[PDB]
Amino acid sequence: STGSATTTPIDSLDDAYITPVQIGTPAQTLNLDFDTGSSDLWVFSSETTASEVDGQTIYTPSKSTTAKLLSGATWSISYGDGSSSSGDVYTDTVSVGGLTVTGQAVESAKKVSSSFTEDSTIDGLLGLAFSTLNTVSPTQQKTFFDNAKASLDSPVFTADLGYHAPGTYNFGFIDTTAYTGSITYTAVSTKQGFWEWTSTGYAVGSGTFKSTSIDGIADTGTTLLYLPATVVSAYWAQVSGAKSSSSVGGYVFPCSATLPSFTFGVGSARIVIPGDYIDFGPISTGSSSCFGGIQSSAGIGINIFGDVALKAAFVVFNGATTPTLGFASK
Repeated sequence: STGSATTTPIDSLDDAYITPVQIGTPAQTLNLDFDTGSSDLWVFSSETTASEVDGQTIYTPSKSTTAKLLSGATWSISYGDGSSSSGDVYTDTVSVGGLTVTGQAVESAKKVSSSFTEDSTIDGLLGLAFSTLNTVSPTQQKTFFDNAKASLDSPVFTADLGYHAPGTYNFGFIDTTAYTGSITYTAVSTKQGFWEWTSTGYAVGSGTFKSTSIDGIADTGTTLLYLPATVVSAYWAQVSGAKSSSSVGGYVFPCSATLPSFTFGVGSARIVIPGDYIDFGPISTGSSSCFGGIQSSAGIGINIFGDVALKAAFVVFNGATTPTLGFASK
């Protein structure tokens, strides 16, 4: 089998991407944030504290003839950005772009933190990291990809995120028309439960390539590119007036600037992030200080190849017996 679904930016800055997901019988369609940095499929629901729902579409398990309470199971998760959610668990039928899994764990939120409530466009998350990170207790549950894998034509999914435009998540096949040149594959460590790999270096604009190993995660659920402070300083030094602001929480730059590109290495291959991808707009409405899309990972404890990086590439998440990652230009 295969599946194919369009993923759409939630706003004009590409702050995140939503993909429609069918849950239950009859189908209840929710728009979920596909997150290769976590491993829980959770949704706003009929059980969510009423004051914590503000415009989201909810899953109502009592209206699904295929929903079954997973007795005794609870979940609770906290994300790198400080947000969190928790609740109980059902199993139900879940389909993405024509690909169907029966008996998928659907984690129903009883509580969500403020940033989720405040974002009316995201109805929940669909985790695509390794199932070892799944938070369900006392019986850990599998991700949608893990449940689907054996049935897929090839044990892979691909992320093709757009810049200020829709893109595609495919399951079970590689669309050879969606990229240019060849796909360069690189090793993955699953020891922390992430799609963790090592970039071979970087360049700033038309500058010379610096060969250096940068360990990090391919994370569709993180907006920006978080890299070591040395790398980030070298980038922003090429933008007149750019500076790190403690009060804002990162590098800012004059909105009047033209940003240079940023290149990252994948083996001997190179992915170029155009400068415009690195502009995240005014820090507050009407400001002429703009927020940068490349930020320091210092104090996160890990480098993160988030959407800013991933959207410049066609990315293969290869779930073969030994997982690997593939990157192509597009």
